Amino acid sequence: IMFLANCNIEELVTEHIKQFLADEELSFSGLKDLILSKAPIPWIHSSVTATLLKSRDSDKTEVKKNLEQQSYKAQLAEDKIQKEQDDAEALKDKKLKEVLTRELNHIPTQISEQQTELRLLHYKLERLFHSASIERLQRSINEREIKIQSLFEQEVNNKIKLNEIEKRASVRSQHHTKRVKRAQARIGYNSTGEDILSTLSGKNQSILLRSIQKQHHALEKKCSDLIQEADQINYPLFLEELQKYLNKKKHTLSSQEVDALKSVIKYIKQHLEF
Repeated sequence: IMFLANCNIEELVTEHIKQFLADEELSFSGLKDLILSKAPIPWIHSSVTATLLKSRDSDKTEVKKNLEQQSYKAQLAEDKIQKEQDDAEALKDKKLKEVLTRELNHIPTQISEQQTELRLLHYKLERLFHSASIERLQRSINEREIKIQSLFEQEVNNKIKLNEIEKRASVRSQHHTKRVKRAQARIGYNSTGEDILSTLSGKNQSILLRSIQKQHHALEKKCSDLIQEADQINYPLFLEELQKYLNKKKHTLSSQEVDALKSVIKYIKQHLEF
């Protein structure tokens, strides 16, 4: 679970004070100055501070992993969706390209056919000079010409649609390249834990980095506050524990040394200023 959020700061400082006072070789003049200092014991505040930093580091590592894992999976899912849609569009365009091309390869034949029939109609009309006979040849001619116009329009339209297919193909090819690059990054990430960012699109890297930045700043602050707290309570706790140490006799101080330290201690304790 979490360290910083679950830190009892008083219990931590106490544990570190006790560990320090486990030293049975502390000296009179050493202890005397520490009492006189009315300040955090520097050795002890250092050790509490290192513990808090390690704890902060552990928290930061953990939440980063949670957020990275969220971003990793979301991008993977996006990429699988885009792949299926690209694949489906590709199949559709493949079929369209075939029909358009099959029609295109037949249009010159149709035009030739229509033109041949149109030529015979002009020949037949020339030979009429009823009508009736004349008017219905005219209508046949008009139909042939519209048909030929339509074929020429059919041709250029199929060519445009073939071009727009090439454009959509190029886009799918680009989408694929990027997916391959992210998939390559996943090989590296899944083996070292590094380079999460190359598995994400630019927009997703952004979302990931903001969530991490917010969390890291927060934990950094929380750690600074815990250090400041531990600083505030260090000295009074040490004085309490030192008294116990001075009564337990697990130490190398003479009876006179002990009494001399108690004199300094009571001087602090009965102080008119603090």
